[PDB]
Amino acid sequence: EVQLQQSGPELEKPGASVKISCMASGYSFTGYNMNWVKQSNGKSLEWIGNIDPYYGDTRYNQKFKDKATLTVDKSSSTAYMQLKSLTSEDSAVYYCARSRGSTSYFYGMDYWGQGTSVTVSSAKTTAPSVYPLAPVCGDTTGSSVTLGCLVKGYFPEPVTLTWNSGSLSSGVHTFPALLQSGLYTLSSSVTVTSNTWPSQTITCNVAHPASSTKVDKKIEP
Amino acid sequence: EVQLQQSGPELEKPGASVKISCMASGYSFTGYNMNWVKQSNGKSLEWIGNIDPYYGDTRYNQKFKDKATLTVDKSSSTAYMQLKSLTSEDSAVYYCARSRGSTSYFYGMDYWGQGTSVTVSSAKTTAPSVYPLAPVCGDTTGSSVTLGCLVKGYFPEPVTLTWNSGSLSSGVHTFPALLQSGLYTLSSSVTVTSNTWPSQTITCNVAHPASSTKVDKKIEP
Amino acid sequence: IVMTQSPATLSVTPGDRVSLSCRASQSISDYLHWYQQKSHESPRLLIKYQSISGIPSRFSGSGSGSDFTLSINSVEPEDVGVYYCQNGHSFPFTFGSGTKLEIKRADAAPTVSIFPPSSEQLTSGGASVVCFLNNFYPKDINVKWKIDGSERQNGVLNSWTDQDSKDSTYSMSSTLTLTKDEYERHNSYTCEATHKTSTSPIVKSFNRN
Amino acid sequence: IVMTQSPATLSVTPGDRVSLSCRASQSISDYLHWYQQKSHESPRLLIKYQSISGIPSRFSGSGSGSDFTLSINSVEPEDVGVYYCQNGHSFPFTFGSGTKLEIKRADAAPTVSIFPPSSEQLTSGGASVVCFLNNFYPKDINVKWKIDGSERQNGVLNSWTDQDSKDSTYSMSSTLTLTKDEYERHNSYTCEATHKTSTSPIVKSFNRN
Amino acid sequence: IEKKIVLRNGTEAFDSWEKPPLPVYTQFYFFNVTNPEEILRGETPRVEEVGPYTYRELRNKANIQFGDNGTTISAVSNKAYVFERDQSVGDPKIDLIRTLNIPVLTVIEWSQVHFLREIIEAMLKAYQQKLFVTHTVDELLWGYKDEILSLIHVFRPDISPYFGLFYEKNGTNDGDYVFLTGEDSYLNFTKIVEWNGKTSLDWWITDKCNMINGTDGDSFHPLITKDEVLYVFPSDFCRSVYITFSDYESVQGLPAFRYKVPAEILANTSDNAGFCIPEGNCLGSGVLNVSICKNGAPIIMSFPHFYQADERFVSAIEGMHPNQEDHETFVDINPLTGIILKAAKRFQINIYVKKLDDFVETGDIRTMVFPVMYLNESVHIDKETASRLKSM
Amino acid sequence: IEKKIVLRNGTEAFDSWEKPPLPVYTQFYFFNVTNPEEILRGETPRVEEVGPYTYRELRNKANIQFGDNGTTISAVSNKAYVFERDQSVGDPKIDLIRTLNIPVLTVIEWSQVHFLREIIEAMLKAYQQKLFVTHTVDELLWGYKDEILSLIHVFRPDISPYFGLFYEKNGTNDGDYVFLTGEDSYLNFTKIVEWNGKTSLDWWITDKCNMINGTDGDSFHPLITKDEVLYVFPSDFCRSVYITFSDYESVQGLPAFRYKVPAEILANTSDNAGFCIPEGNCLGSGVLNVSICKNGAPIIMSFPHFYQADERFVSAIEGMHPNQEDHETFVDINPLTGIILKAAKRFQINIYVKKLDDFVETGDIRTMVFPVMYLNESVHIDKETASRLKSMIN
Ligand SMILES: *[C@@H]1O[C@H](CO)[C@@H](O[C@@H]2O[C@H](CO)[C@@H](O[C@@H]3O[C@H](CO[C@H]4O[C@H](CO)[C@@H](O)[C@H](O)[C@@H]4O)[C@@H](O)[C@H](O[C@H]4O[C@H](CO)[C@@H](O)[C@H](O)[C@@H]4O)[C@@H]3O)[C@H](O)[C@H]2NC(C)=O)[C@H](O)[C@H]1NC(C)=O
Ligand SMILES: *[C@@H]1O[C@H](CO)[C@@H](O[C@@H]2O[C@H](CO)[C@@H](O[C@@H]3O[C@H](CO[C@H]4O[C@H](CO)[C@@H](O)[C@H](O)[C@@H]4O)[C@@H](O)[C@H](O[C@H]4O[C@H](CO)[C@@H](O)[C@H](O)[C@@H]4O)[C@@H]3O)[C@H](O)[C@H]2NC(C)=O)[C@H](O)[C@H]1NC(C)=O
Ligand SMILES: *[C@@H]1O[C@H](CO)[C@@H](O[C@@H]2O[C@H](CO)[C@@H](O[C@@H]3O[C@H](CO[C@H]4O[C@H](CO)[C@@H](O)[C@H](O)[C@@H]4O)[C@@H](O)[C@H](O[C@H]4O[C@H](CO)[C@@H](O)[C@H](O)[C@@H]4O)[C@@H]3O)[C@H](O)[C@H]2NC(C)=O)[C@H](O)[C@H]1NC(C)=O
Ligand SMILES: *[C@@H]1O[C@H](CO)[C@@H](O[C@@H]2O[C@H](CO)[C@@H](O[C@@H]3O[C@H](CO)[C@@H](O)[C@H](O[C@H]4O[C@H](CO)[C@@H](O)[C@H](O)[C@@H]4O)[C@@H]3O)[C@H](O)[C@H]2NC(C)=O)[C@H](O)[C@H]1NC(C)=O
Ligand SMILES: *[C@@H]1O[C@H](CO)[C@@H](O[C@@H]2O[C@H](CO)[C@@H](O)[C@H](O)[C@H]2NC(C)=O)[C@H](O)[C@H]1NC(C)=O
Ligand SMILES: *[C@@H]1O[C@H](CO)[C@@H](O[C@@H]2O[C@H](CO)[C@@H](O)[C@H](O)[C@H]2NC(C)=O)[C@H](O)[C@H]1NC(C)=O
Ligand SMILES: *[C@@H]1O[C@H](CO)[C@@H](O[C@@H]2O[C@H](CO)[C@@H](O)[C@H](O)[C@H]2NC(C)=O)[C@H](O)[C@H]1NC(C)=O
Ligand SMILES: *[C@@H]1O[C@H](CO)[C@@H](O[C@@H]2O[C@H](CO)[C@@H](O)[C@H](O)[C@H]2NC(C)=O)[C@H](O)[C@H]1NC(C)=O
Ligand SMILES: *[C@@H]1O[C@H](CO)[C@@H](O[C@@H]2O[C@H](CO)[C@@H](O)[C@H](O)[C@H]2NC(C)=O)[C@H](O)[C@H]1NC(C)=O
Ligand SMILES: *[C@@H]1O[C@H](CO)[C@@H](O)[C@H](O)[C@H]1NC(C)=O
Ligand SMILES: *[C@@H]1O[C@H](CO)[C@@H](O)[C@H](O)[C@H]1NC(C)=O
Repeated sequence: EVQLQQSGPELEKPGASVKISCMASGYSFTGYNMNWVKQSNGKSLEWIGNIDPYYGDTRYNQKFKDKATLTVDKSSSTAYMQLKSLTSEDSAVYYCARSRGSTSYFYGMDYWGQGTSVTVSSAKTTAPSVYPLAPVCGDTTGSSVTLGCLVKGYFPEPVTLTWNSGSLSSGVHTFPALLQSGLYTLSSSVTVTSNTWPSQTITCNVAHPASSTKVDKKIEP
Repeated sequence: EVQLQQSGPELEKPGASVKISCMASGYSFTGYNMNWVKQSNGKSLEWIGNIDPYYGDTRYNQKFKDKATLTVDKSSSTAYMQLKSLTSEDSAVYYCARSRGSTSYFYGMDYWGQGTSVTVSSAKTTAPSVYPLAPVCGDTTGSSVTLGCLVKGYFPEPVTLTWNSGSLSSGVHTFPALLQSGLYTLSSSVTVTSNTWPSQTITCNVAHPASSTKVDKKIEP
Repeated sequence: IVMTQSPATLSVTPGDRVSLSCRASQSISDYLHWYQQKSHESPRLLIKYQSISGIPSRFSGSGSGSDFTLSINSVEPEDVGVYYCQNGHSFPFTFGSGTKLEIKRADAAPTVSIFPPSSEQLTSGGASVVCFLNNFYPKDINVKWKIDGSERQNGVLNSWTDQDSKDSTYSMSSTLTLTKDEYERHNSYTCEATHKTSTSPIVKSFNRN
Repeated sequence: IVMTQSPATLSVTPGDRVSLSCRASQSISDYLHWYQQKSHESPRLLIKYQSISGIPSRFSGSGSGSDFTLSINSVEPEDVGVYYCQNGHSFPFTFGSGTKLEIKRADAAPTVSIFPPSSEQLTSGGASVVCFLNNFYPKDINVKWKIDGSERQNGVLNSWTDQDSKDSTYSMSSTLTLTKDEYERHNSYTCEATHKTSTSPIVKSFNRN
Repeated sequence: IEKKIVLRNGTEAFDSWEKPPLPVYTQFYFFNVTNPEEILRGETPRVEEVGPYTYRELRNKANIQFGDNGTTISAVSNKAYVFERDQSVGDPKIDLIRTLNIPVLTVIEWSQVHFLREIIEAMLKAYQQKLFVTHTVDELLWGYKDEILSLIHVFRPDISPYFGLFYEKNGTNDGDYVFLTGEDSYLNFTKIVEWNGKTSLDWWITDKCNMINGTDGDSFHPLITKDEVLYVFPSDFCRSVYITFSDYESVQGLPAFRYKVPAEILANTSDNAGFCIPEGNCLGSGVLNVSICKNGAPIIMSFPHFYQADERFVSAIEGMHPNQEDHETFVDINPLTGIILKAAKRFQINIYVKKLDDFVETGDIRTMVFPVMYLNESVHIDKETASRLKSM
Repeated sequence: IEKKIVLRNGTEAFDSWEKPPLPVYTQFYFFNVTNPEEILRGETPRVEEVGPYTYRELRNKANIQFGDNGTTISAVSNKAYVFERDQSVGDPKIDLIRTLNIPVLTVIEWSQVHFLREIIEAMLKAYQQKLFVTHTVDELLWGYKDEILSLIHVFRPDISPYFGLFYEKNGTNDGDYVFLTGEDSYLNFTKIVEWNGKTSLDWWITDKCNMINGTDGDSFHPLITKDEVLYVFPSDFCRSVYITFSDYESVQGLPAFRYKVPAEILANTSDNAGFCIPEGNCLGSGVLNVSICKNGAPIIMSFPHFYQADERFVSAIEGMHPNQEDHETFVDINPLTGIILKAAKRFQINIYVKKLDDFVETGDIRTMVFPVMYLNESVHIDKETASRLKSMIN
C-alpha cells in the first residue's frame, strides 16, 4: 500500500542530464531515508545513496558519487535524482526504496518502486511495424494452434504487448527484444486450442510510449 | 491557475451537521486567508468567516458565530467548515475564495471556488425519471426541428444534463429547476436542422450526484 | 455599515455607458471591490479600491470618500449579470443587494414548439404536455393552456431562463402536468401565448390522434 | 566494506536444503539483510538481520560477525531469482554480487511451431521467418536453420525466456530475418531443433506456395 | 467510651496525628535497559532490577486551624526524604542507570495536541535527541536539567527546565487538605472532604470515578468490621481506591485485619470504564493511564512487575517476574482503634512507547508499556507502642 | 622640494596624520514613513525627511609600527561620535522615527537562503511581527533589543540580540590597515596595500572588482594633475571607487580641484558587471548590492535621494528629489600638497523589500528598493590651518 510510484522511462543525449522522482504515498514522509539503487543489465545492484529528510543530510558513495546529486526530496512528497555527465555505461535501471533506519545503523529497505530504465544514447526514436503470424496451412487438426507477433524495428525500450485487449493472458509468454543494427525486435507466442479459431478472433495489441503508437492487427486465417 | 475545488453538493436533515472543504491548489497555502461566503439562491451574498493558516486566526461574522466553525488542514491546504444545528433557512450555495493579510481593512477575493449546494430538508432522495420529447407527427417541413427532454420529479438538485455528451451546444437550452410537492422537475430544449433526423441519433445525457445515477434516452421519432 | 446604491436593474444598450452607485453608512475612505457574478459562475473580482482591476478588461471605477460608481465605456451583451460592492473597512465587510444589468435589442419572435406526452411516460402512468418558447425578446410574455376550449389555469409549471451571453434572447418552458385518465378524456390540446412581437395570439396546437 | 557471496548458480531438484554463504572482509556484527529479486520485479526484503522478518516464508539465516548463511527448508518452483546480502554496519551499505539459482525439473522436449513471413511484411520489402521453441528443459539447446541443403549461420536472432515460476520451462524464439528478394530465391525452408531428449532432432518445414 | 480517639487539641491522638511516631521508609527500584540498541530495531526489551535505594520520610502537619464547630480540621502534610545508606545498595549520586529519555517523550506528547507543535518539531530536527539516556540515580528522582526543556523554558518561562520523578517534593506539601474529625460520628474519623477547593476530581469521565471517598490511607475509623470495604484516596494515584478484607493476621501482640487491594481496581470492568480518559479502549486489565494528572506525559501506572495485570504486559518485557508477597499491596489495621500497624503500598511508573512515523528517535520500536521504576512505601509498628495500647 | 609630505617620526604631516586637526562632522537624515498600511496594499510609499542629527567625530590612530626599510606603516583609525545639539534638529533620545523592521527582514533572508530555516520560519509564524516599527532616532543607529534576535540569541549565542546601523561603532576601528608612504615614491603616499591580512577583496566576482585601489579616503598624494582619476577605498562602500575632475574652486585662500563621483560608479556598464553578485542580475544603475558586505541583509547602497540613479527608483518612492550640491559627493583638494581642503561624502542605506508568499508579514507590498537613511560626513578646513599652510616652496 506504500505505493512507491516511480517513474517515467527516459532517454537522453550523451553529456546531458536527467532527473527522476519517486513520489511516495501511504506514510508520513519524514523520518524515512529513501535510498537509491542502480542495477546494470548484468544485475548486481549497487547502492548510490540516501537522503533522510528529517535531519537534513546526504550520504553518497565516493567513487560512484561524482555523477548524481540527490537534491532535497522537497519535504512534501517526491524524490529527485538528477544524474549529470551522462555516459553510455550508465544505461541501467534505477530503483528507489525507503528506510526506517536511524543514525549509523541500516534498518533495511521496506518497499521499492518499479524503477526506471534510463537509456543513454544518441539515437532517433522510431515506431514499430508489426506483422501478425498465422500458421502455415492444412487446418491444424491437432488440439492446439499457435500464433505470433513480431513487432520489428523500434526504439527505444520498452514496448507493451498484450493479446485481445488483455483478456487473454493464460497461454502466452513474450520474448525479450534483441539489438539488431540500432533497432529492437521481440516476438510473442500465444497458444490456444483449435476449438476457437478462426471464428473467435485473437488479436495482438502493441503500444509504444515514445513514438505514441497503438496497433491492433488481426491474424488472417 | 490556483484551482479551488469545493466538496460536492450535500443533503442533510434539519438538526444535523455538514462539513464542506475547498481543497486549494497552485499556491503556497500557508499565506492566504481563504474566506467563506454564503450566497443564498437569492444572491443575498453573506460573509461567513475568516481563517488564517499562518497564525490560526478565527474571526467570523457574529450572525454566523454560533453556527459555523472553520478548521485548518495545513497540508493539502484543504479548509473545512462545520455547519451546526441546521435550519431550512441555511439552504444555500457556499463559495470560498483567497485573501491576503489583514490586521485592518480587507482586500478582495482573488480566486473563488465552484460552490457547494446545501439542501437542508427532511425528504429522501429520489432517482430522476427521463422522458423523451419527440415533435408532433406531421410537423414535416421546417428549416429546423425542435425537440425536448423531460426530467420529472427528481430531487435533489443538482442534476447535470447534456445533449450527446457535450458534442451539442448549438441550440441547447437548459431550463432552471422548479419544484412542487418536494420533488424537483426540469426540461431542456435543443434545435437542429430538419434534415439530420433521424439519420444522426440524438441522446439525452443526464446525471444525478446525490443519488449516483446517470441515464440516457434515444429520441423516438 | 449597510451598502445599497441605485437599486437595481436595467438594460444599457449594445453601446451607451452605465453607472451603478454604492453608498456607505460610514466614510470607509477608498475600500470597495465590486464583484461580478455571471449567470452560472462563481463571483469574480472586478475593481479593487476604485481604480485597480486584474485581468477582466475595459471596466473602470470612480469615486472615493463615501460614494462610488462603476462604469462600462463600451458595453457588450457578454457582461449581463449582477454586481455587488463590498466594504473592506471595518468588517464584517458585508456586500450590497446587487444590480442586475440587462440589455435591450431588437424585437424577437419566439419559436413555439408543442410536444404530446411521451409513450414511455404514458405507460408509467403520467401525462405531461410540454411547450417551449425559446429565443425571444423581451422577457414579458404569458401562456394560456386551452384544451377543448377549456381554461386550465391549474397544474401549469413555467420556468424562465436568463439572457444568453451571445444573442440577448430569453426562453421559457411551460409544462402541463396531468393524469393519464384526465388526458384520455379530452383530445384537443393547445398552448397559445401572446407576446409584444405580434398582434393576436401565437398558437401551436394538436389533438390526440 | 567489500563483501562476496558464493556460489554463482545453484540447481535444486527441488525440495532440498540449500546453503547460501555471504562473507565480508570486515566484521559487521549481525547486520545482514538478504534481498530477493525475481525476473521483472523490484527486489524485496526477506530477512532483516539474519533473523526472521518480512512475513511471507520459511527462509532462515544465521551467523555473526562475518561468514553469514541463508538457507531454505525446502525449495518450491516460485523461489527462482537472485539473492543479495546486505552490509548494514558500515557505510556505504555495500551490496554483494548476485548468487542467482537455476531450478531443476523433469526433462521435457520442446514443442516447436514454424511461421512463414506474413503477407504484410512481404509487400513492405522484408522477409523475416520465425520459429518458436516453447516449454522445455534444460535451457541448453541448439537450433539449426537451413533454407534447403544450404545451412544458415548468419542473420539469426535468438531470444531466451527465463524459467517460469509455476512450472520451470524455458522458451525461445529463433527468427531468421531475410531480404525480400533474398527470400525469393530458394523454394523450401526448414527449422529444426536438437535437444537432450530424443537424439533425433525436431524438424518443421514448409514450401513457398 | 471511645472518645479518646477523636481529633481535638486535647486528646493523645492529635500528638500522634501531627507527627506520627512511626518511621516510614520508601525504597526505589529502577529498571536498567540491557539492550537499548536492539529495541529500536524492533525487538523485545530486557530489563534488570536495581535497588533498593531507601529513603526515610519526615512527615509533618503544618497550618492547622479548627473549622466549623470543631467538626473539621485543616492541614498540609510536608514530606521530606532523608537518604538512608545502610539499606540502599549504592550511592544514588554515583550509581548510573539507563532508562527512557522521558523529557523528550513528553514534548512529543505536547507536540501532538498542538501545544507548540510547530516550534517543538523544529527544535527536534535541529538538536538530535537519544531515546535512551544515562543519568545517575540521584538525578532521576531529584531533578536533572534537559536540553529540550531548557530551550522551551525560554519561550514559556513557566515550565521548569529540570525533570524528575519526585522533582522538588523534598520538604514541601502536596496540596491543601481539610479533614472530618470524629464528633459527627466515628465512621468519618480523619475522613477526606475537600482537596484544594474542588469537592471532587474532574480529570476522569464519569461522576462516579471522580468522587473522593474515604481517608488518605494514613489512618482509618475505629470499629472496623470484616464486612465493609475501606476507601482510600492517595494524593498521587489520581483516584479513590478501595481495599477489601483478606483474613486474620496478628502483628506484635495486637490483633489485626489484613486489607489488600482487589484485582478489579485495574481490570477493564465497566465500573472502571470512566477511568480510561478517552471513552473507549482502556489499554487493558491491570494498568491505568495517569497522564492527565501529570503534565500530559504518557506515564502509565501499574503494580510492580505488572502484578494483578494482563499477560501480554509481562511477556512484552524481559525481566518481569510478578508474584505475591513481593509486589502485592496490603494494609494491616487494628479492628478496634482503626490505628494502622504494618503496610506496604507498591506503585510502578511506566511510559507508553510506540513507533511514530513522524519522529526518528523512536525507530521501529515495539508498541508496549515500558517500565521505568517502582517502589513500596512501608511502615512497621514499633515495639514500645505494642504495649501502650492498653486498658480498654 | 615636497619631501616634507612623507611620514616619519617628527614630520609635521605625521602629527596631523595621527590626530587630525580638521573637525569632522557627521549628520544623519532619516525617512519617516507616512502611510505604512497603504504600502501593504501595493501602493507608492510616502516618506519625509527628519534631519539633521549632527555628530562630531573624534579621529586618532593607534598601533603604529614602521616595517621593512621604513617604506610601510600599519595603523588602525578610531571614530567616536560626540553629539552636538546646537546644529541638530531635535533630540535623538526623544524624537521617534518609523521605517522598516529591518531585523525581521534579515532573518527572512537568512531563511530564504538557508541557515536556521525551519526554526526561524516556525518561530516567525509563532511570534507576530509588524513590517513597520517605531523606535527612537537614537535607538535605530545605536542599537535596540527588539524580540527575535533576543530569541535567536538562545540557540546561537554567536549573534547579538541587539540590532543597529552604527551599532557599537563608537571607539572601535574598521579592522586592520597597513599603509605605504612616499619614501619609495610620493605617488603611493597613503596607498592601501592590505586591509585585514588580505591583499584583495573576496566579496565580488571578477578579479577587478575585488581589487583595493587607492587610499583610506582622507589623504592624497602631492602634485595632482587636473585629469587624474584618483581612486579611494571607503570601508563602508565595500568596493574601490574613483573620482574625476569637475571644475575649479578656491577654498579659503588656497586653490583647489573639486573632484566628484561619476555615474559610471554603480552604473550598468560591463566594468560594474562583476558586482552583480546575483550573477548578471544587477539592478538599475546607481545602486550597489552590498548584502554580502553586510551580514546577510538585503542592504542596497545608493546616493541620497537616488542621485545619478535610474528614473525607476526615484518614481517608485514619493518624496525623492535628487540634485547637485545637496546629494553630490565631492572632495576639494589642494593640487600641490594633496591635502583635503573641503569634502562632502554622502551615502544612503536602503533595504530590498518585496512581497513573499511564504510570509504574511510583507503583505501586498511592492518589489522595490526602500530607502531608510542617508548621512553626510563633511570636513572643512579653517584659517588657522590655512594660514599654517603658507608653505609654497622651501
Ligand atoms: C493517556 O492519556 C492521555 C491524556 O489524557 C491521552 O491523550 C489524549 O488522547 C489524544 C492523544 O492521542 C488526544 O486527542 C487528540 O487531540 C488533538 C488535539 O486536540 C486539541 O486541539 C484542537 C486543535 O488545536 C482543538 O480544537 C481541540 O479542542 C483540542 O484542544 C486532536 O488533533 C485530535 O482531534 C480529533 O481527532 C479526530 C479527527 O481525526 C476526531 O474525530 C476526534 O473527535 C478528535 O476531536 C484529538 O482530539 C487528547 O486530546 C489527549 N488528551 C489530553 C488531555 O492530552 C493518551 O491518548 C492516553 N494514552 C492511551 C494509550 O490511551
Ligand atoms: C544581493 O546579493 C545577495 C548576496 O550577496 C543575493 O542573495 C543571493 O541570491 C540568492 C537569494 O535570492 C541565493 O541563492 C539561493 O541559495 C539557496 C541556499 O543555498 C544554500 O543551501 C543549499 C542547500 O542547503 C546548499 O547546498 C548551498 O551550498 C547553499 O549553502 C538555494 O537553496 C537557492 O536555490 C533555490 O532558489 C533559486 C532561486 O534563486 C531557484 O532557482 C532554485 O531552483 C532553488 O529553488 C539559491 O541557490 C544566494 O545564496 C544568495 N547569496 C547570499 C550570500 O546570501 C541577493 O539575491 C542580491 N539581491 C539582488 C536584488 O540582486
Ligand atoms: C551635509 O549634507 C547635508 C545634506 O545634503 C547638507 O544639508 C543641506 O545644506 C544645504 C546648504 O545649507 C541646504 O541647501 C539650502 O537649502 C535652503 C532651503 O531653505 C532652508 O533654509 C533654512 C536653513 O538656513 C531652513 O530654516 C529652511 O527650513 C530650509 O531648510 C536654501 O535656502 C539654500 O539656497 C541657497 O543656496 C542655493 C545654492 O544654489 C541658491 O540656489 C539659493 O538661491 C540660496 O542662495 C540651499 O539650497 C539643504 O537644504 C540642506 N539639507 C537639509 C536636508 O537640511 C549639509 O549642508 C552638508 N554639509 C554640512 C557641512 O553640513
Ligand atoms: C518493600 O519492597 C521490597 C520489594 O518487594 C521488599 O524487599 C523484599 O523482601 C522480601 C522479604 O524480605 C524478599 O523476599 C526474599 O527474597 C529472597 C530472594 O533472594 C528469598 O531467599 C526469601 O525467601 C525466603 O522467604 C520466603 C517467604 O515466602 C520463602 O518462600 C523462602 O523459601 C525463604 O524462606 C524471600 O523470598 C525480596 O527479595 C525483597 N525484594 C527486593 C527487591 O529486595 C521489602 O520487604 C518491602 N518492605 C520493606 C519494609 O522494605
Ligand atoms: C530532604 O530534605 C531534608 C530537609 O529538608 C534533607 O535532610 C537534611 O539534609 C541535610 C544535608 O544532607 C543534613 O545536613 C540534615 O541533617 C538533614 N536533616 C535531617 C533531619 O536528617 C534531606 O537531605 C533531603 N533529601 C533529599 C534527597 O534531598
Ligand atoms: C466513591 O463513591 C462510591 C463509594 O460508596 C463508589 O460508587 C459506588 O459504586 C457501587 C458499585 O458500582 C455502587 O453500588 C454504589 O451505590 C456507588 N456509590 C454511590 C454513592 O452511588 C465510587 O466508585 C467511589 N469512587 C471511587 C473512585 O471508587
Ligand atoms: C476491556 O473490556 C471491554 C468491554 O467492556 C472490551 O471491549 C470488548 O472487546 C471484546 C473483544 O474480545 C469484544 O468482543 C466486545 O464486544 C467489546 N465490547 C465493547 C463494549 O466494545 C475491551 O476491548 C477490553 N480492553 C482491552 C484492552 O481488550
Ligand atoms: C582597481 O584596479 C584598476 C585601477 O587602475 C581598475 O581596472 C582598470 O580599468 C581600466 C579601464 O576599465 C583598464 O584600462 C585598466 O587596465 C584596469 N587596471 C588594471 C590593473 O588592469 C579596476 O577596475 C579597479 N577596481 C575598482 C573596484 O575600482
Ligand atoms: C543592465 O544592462 C544589461 C546589459 O548590459 C541589461 O541586460 C540587457 O537588457 C536589455 C533590455 O533593455 C536587453 O536588450 C539586452 O539583451 C540585455 N543584455 C544582457 C547581456 O542581458 C540589464 O537589463 C540592465 N539592467 C537593468 C536593471 O536595466
Ligand atoms: C459522617 O458520616 C455519616 C455516617 O457515615 C454521614 O451520614 C455524614 O454525612 C458524614 N458527614 C459528612 C460531612 O459527610
Ligand atoms: C608605489 O611606489 C611606486 C610608484 O608608483 C610603485 O611602482 C610601487 O609599485 C608602489 N609600491 C607598492 C609597495 O605598491
